[PDB]
Amino acid sequence: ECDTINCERYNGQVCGGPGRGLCFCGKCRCHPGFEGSACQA
Repeated sequence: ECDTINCERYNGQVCGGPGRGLCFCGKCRCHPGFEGSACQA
């Protein structure tokens, strides 16, 4: 909705689950200490 991009799913959720990282306007605002394919690791 904000950009020509959309939540990056790491497995079965989206962005390594919001608990670790949230997907957003063409991005994903994760917390310090996360990476993975999105924000799971």
